[PDB]
Amino acid sequence: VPQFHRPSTVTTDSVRALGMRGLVLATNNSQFIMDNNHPHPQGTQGAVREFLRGQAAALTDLGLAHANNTFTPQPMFAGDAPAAWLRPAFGLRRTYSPFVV
Amino acid sequence: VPQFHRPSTVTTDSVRALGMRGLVLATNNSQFIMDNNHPHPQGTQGAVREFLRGQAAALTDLGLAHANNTFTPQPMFAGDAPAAWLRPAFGLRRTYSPFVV
Amino acid sequence: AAPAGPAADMQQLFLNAWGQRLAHGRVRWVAEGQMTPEQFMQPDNANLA
Amino acid sequence: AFRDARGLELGVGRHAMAPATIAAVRGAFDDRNYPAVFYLLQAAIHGSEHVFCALARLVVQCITSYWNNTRCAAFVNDYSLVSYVVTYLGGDLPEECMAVYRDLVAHVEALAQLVDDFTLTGPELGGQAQAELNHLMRDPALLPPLVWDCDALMRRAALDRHRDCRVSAGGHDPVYAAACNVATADFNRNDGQLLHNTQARAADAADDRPHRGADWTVHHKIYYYVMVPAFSRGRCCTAGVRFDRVYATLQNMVVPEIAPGEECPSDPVTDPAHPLHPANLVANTVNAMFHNGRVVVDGPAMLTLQVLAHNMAERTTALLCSAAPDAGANTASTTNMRIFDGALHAGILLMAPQHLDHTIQNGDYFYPLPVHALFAGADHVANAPNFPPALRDLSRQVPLVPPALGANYFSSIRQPVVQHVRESAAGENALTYALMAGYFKI
Amino acid sequence: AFRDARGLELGVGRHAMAPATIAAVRGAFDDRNYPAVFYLLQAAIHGSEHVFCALARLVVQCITSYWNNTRCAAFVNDYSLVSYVVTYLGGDLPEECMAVYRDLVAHVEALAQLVDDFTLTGPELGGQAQAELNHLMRDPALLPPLVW
Amino acid sequence: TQARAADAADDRPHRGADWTVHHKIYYYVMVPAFSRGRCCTAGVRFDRV
Repeated sequence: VPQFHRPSTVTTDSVRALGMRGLVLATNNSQFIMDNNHPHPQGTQGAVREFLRGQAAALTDLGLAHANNTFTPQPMFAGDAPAAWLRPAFGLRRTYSPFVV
Repeated sequence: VPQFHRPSTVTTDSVRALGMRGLVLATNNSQFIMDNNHPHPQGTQGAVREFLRGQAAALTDLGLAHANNTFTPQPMFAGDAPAAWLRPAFGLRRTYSPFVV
Repeated sequence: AAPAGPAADMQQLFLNAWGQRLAHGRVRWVAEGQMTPEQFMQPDNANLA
Repeated sequence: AFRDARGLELGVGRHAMAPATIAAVRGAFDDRNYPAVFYLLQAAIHGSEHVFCALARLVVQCITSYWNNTRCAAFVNDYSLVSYVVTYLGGDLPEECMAVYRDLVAHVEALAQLVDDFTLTGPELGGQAQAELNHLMRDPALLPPLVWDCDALMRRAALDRHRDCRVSAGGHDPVYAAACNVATADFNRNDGQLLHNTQARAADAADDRPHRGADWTVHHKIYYYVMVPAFSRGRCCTAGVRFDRVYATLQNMVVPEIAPGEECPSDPVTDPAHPLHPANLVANTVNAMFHNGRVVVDGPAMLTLQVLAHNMAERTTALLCSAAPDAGANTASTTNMRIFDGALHAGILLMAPQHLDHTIQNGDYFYPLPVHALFAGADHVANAPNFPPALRDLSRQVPLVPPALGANYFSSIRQPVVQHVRESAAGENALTYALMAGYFKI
Repeated sequence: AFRDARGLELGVGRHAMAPATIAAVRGAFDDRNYPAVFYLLQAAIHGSEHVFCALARLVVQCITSYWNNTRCAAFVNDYSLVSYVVTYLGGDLPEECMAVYRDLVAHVEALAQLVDDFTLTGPELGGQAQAELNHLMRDPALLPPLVW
Repeated sequence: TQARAADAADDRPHRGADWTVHHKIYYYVMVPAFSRGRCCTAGVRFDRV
């Protein structure tokens, strides 16, 4: 479990194991005073790189919580189709409302 | 059962025995790599001719699945009527909504 | 030219053989489109005769 | 500045196209999302009577859907498809929708009477009508650029032998078939063979005679050579149509089964039993294609597409032809020359350049063909594949017509009719008379 | 005023932008509550086809709500975003909103023909051809000031 | 800024040649004509986006 006033604590698996609903509330309940006794080993800029790796890993975890509610997304452009020498390739402009009752 | 990465496999009876709901999903689940070890005996252009013969044969099979829901279609133009020497020939412009409860 | 083969490759055989012919000198009839009706009467152009 | 003042000479109260029906046409030449379904339907209905009288439920609900998304007129480039709606689709399009379609038809028959006011009452001269030998649009020496028939071709060969009337349709003489079916597909045959599919019904099927009136070809020659270049300002061209995939991508049908106690769906958002709902939008299908253009189509109207199984079409062929000069102009110092007019049997004119789409590849359906110098798109030709890069500044100034479809000096209409269209400012009512003021023979 | 009379010199009906599409654009450059969401998308689409055709619903609901709260045209500062909402998002916006964005693309393509009507046709000079050396926008020596 | 992931290269420009011509027209002519010079360009901090 990470503590966001300590830069050398943020990892991917600390962010990803925390839920997206929990990720927001953890950062909003942190401490104002930043500790400088132990920095991140890749620098403070490396911790920002480390932090965004956990969000995109949790949004894909968030999308799998809605797999019983959305559809299988079709490809968007031409040129990506298995049977191409007899029928050509379309692509659905994703303008509809994917929702499953 | 046809395999759409093999050109010498597509016939009419392979396409027609597969359902129209199944015809779409078969081609969308085929393989990207086209095999060239055995071409169609009428050429690759003859396989395209062979493939469209199965679709029109399956749409007529699709229309017979809706015979309990549509009406008997009337002729569209004049000159096609059995009793012509006493009453003339009309033709229904097919603009209505054929549907059976 | 006489129409040979299918019409699909009809444009491709055009641009592949005429590509070095289109850039020698001026085209006559397109050059008349940017002519003042007093310039056309001047001896500037070589399309008087 | 001189032809436009001459064009005002016929605008002294013959017919005026209303301004509410101008902008509904200009938009259809400007939509970069003009839905490409309509391009497939022009390759599908393809000029026929029988196909159009079954697909009425689609075409109404394609127009009325397009009427509520852009407010433009549909099917504009085909006079055959304009004239069939004005004869058949009377009380299903709304009141306001029909007002545009008459002013594209009743304007044309006002253009045809421009001939009938400036021609004297004379007898025939070379076996031809007196009204032909004054104005160009009455001559069968020309051809309409998009012919789904042989109607202009039947009447041309009936001229006398003093005018050489031969048509070299791809090196072979044109042989006129009867019909095309599932078992007579042969999508790459190279005979001089053209279709006569467009008929009123099946039994009226002949090849020794043309099927339609003789004024009918004159209505097209007015529409494609006067009306269409008056709107597009020289930003349009013809194209050859790959029929191999159009009959495929219209028969990728996914039609859901209706339960025998339920009712017909009419909602493209709520219900799943509708063919534009995302649980029925399988990729590369027909239902995917209507959702591409936001065209609201009812359920069992999709089942009416089965007419395409009976009336097929072969291909698009080039059409060169020779023509000796007029019967009232054949001096012995003029016998040694000809006039060559270009045409495409079974082609489709493109309106707006859709090369910036990435959902459909370039060389899929419509290879472009600049038949006539009026029809040569600056962005249409220079975006076809395998275009050599040393011409992109050359393509901009000059048109790019090959001599396999007739060059400048051996055609009928030369270059500067093209440049008069771009460099005028008369408006969409005066150009359609001012062009007609230029098509008079010498 | 001398450049204005030269400016009116090209106005012999090549194209006139609609006056309804002026007050939908004069507003967009003057809204102090132009929401920063409309900026935050522009770094996220970043000119891409694949991101825009994935975000093809979120661009719609941002435009329609802004068209229904201030009635101004959105996403104006990026021409790459102009001709993507034009060329892809046709049948989602209202009819009236679509006419603004077409008058921002077809105006520019009418401005493109201003060069070509004024160049004599000639052979190439320095690896560039004749119409490029006349007007500044045809030279590759420039750059657009924002390039993705 | 590419169409699909299969068409990924660095040896060439991926769009038409007229595309960058329409940008230069848009930002040097259109945009200053509306804003009356009340606009500016910016660098975007992609960290907090």
